[PDB]
Amino acid sequence: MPTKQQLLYEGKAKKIYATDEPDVLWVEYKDSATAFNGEKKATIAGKGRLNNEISSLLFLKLREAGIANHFIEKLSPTEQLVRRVTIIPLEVVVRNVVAGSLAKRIGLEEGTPLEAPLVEFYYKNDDLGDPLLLEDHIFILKLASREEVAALKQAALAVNDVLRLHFAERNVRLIDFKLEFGRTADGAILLADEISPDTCRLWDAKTNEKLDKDVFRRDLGSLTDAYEVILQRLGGE
Amino acid sequence: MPTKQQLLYEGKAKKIYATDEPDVLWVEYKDSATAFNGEKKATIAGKGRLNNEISSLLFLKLREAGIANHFIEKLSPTEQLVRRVTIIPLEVVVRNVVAGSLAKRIGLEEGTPLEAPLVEFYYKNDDLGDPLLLEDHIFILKLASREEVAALKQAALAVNDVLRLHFAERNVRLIDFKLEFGRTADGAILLADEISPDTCRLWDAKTNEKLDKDVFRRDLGSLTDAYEVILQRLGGE
Ligand SMILES: Nc1ncnc2c1ncn2[C@@H]1O[C@H](COP(=O)(O)OP(=O)(O)O)[C@@H](O)[C@H]1O
Ligand SMILES: Nc1ncnc2c1ncn2[C@@H]1O[C@H](COP(=O)(O)OP(=O)(O)O)[C@@H](O)[C@H]1O
Ligand SMILES: [Mg+2]
Ligand SMILES: [Mg+2]
Repeated sequence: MPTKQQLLYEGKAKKIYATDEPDVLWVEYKDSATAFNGEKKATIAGKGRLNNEISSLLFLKLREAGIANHFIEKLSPTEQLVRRVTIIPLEVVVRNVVAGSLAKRIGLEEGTPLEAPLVEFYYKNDDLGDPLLLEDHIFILKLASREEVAALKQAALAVNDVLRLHFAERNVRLIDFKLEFGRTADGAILLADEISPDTCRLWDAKTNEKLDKDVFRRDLGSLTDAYEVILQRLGGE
Repeated sequence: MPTKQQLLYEGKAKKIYATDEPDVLWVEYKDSATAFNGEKKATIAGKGRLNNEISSLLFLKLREAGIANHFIEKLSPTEQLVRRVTIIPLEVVVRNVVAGSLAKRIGLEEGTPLEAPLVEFYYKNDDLGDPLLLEDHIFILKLASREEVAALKQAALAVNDVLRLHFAERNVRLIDFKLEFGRTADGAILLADEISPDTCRLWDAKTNEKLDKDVFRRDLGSLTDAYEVILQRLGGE
């Protein structure tokens, strides 16, 4: 029962519309794919639906698990309603295994194990290439307080506990993932954006087949065929 | 470690080979589909793998739940090892909802509910069209004793309890299914044969989409695409 109103913002993957309710937003997932800081792009038919549906499922699982988030309800195969927040410009990354950009940064082979989950912070500024930030840099930038950063790390690790187990029970290894959080008018914080194969590195527990955006980044095959596997492992739409 | 030996029997869906172990059989699932008492047939690439993998998963779930069965271990994407039994010539059917042949028999629309699961016995004799049998007919034929029939009913309902729930947790409605049981040398009975979309009627809980052999019977689309959904809902191979 909102209704989609004027467009407020259009990013690389989704369109953000305002609704008749001031603190409710209408999110539309596009059938667009991007990689390598936007250097690689393409239209992927059906991608928006897959990510909207998967994101819906994962946020609902988080809600059931007691993890605060902005997801309100799914609206269509490609759209969903969420709580409006003012995003803290940080990409909060959790890595359970060494892979992707981290593997490249330290020169280690993907799959290298970690003693415990690693939390990394990246500046959400595409013009700057979303550079890695030391926590001290966050305070220099005044992006968040020391207590907020500590809370974000705790929140991200809580998300990891829930999702890592959820995926493992479904024969999927949650290698790493990226989260975004936002502030409410009263200063409260809620997990926001998206949680999908675009934002999570997922390997099949048996074959180690890649079922995430790496499929597009490295041209490993059909991106939607891979994402469909995840959707069904999660129980379907 | 048994090794595949001579072919003992080839049915309409699988090939049964003997192994170096007298009480162990080697089952190979074929890429063939049949319907309407063998009146409709076709080769379906990949079907054998899907049924072998799904059957493996379901028998393993049954084993975990404490339900005795002949499944030993999966051998390849299309083959599996099982305990040899002498099959009781009965197709034990459990129906949770009215559909398929039952809907046709009583002239009711598919989907009509039942107060409790219904157990039906069919004579496993394709030359006779696998006719429905009253329990009294079973005794006339001397196929099984009254105590065995009672035990088979209990066993089938126990399988329904476990599988109905397992599928429901994965957004799949187990509409009905057919089982086969066999006797060991000492008179013990084990659930045998197969448990797959070929032998189970499965509807998606949300869309009621048919994800079983009805897809082939009624030409509703790709049979393997439908079966793949079930495989992934169950956690993948
Ligand atoms: N609940 C929310 N309230 C306000 N902004 C949000 C919320 N969740 C996500 N966003 C923002 O909406 C955008 C999502 O689109 P994309 O993810 O397509 O944008 P980018 O392309 O990330 O800017 C991001 O800028 C993200 O920070
Ligand atoms: N564990 C088992 N031991 C011996 N026979 C079995 C066992 N499980 C199934 N069978 C039989 O093997 C055959 C399976 O192939 P299909 O299912 O292709 O045969 P039909 O085509 O049903 O005879 C059936 O006749 C079935 O009754
Ligand atoms: Mg984004
Ligand atoms: Mg058979």
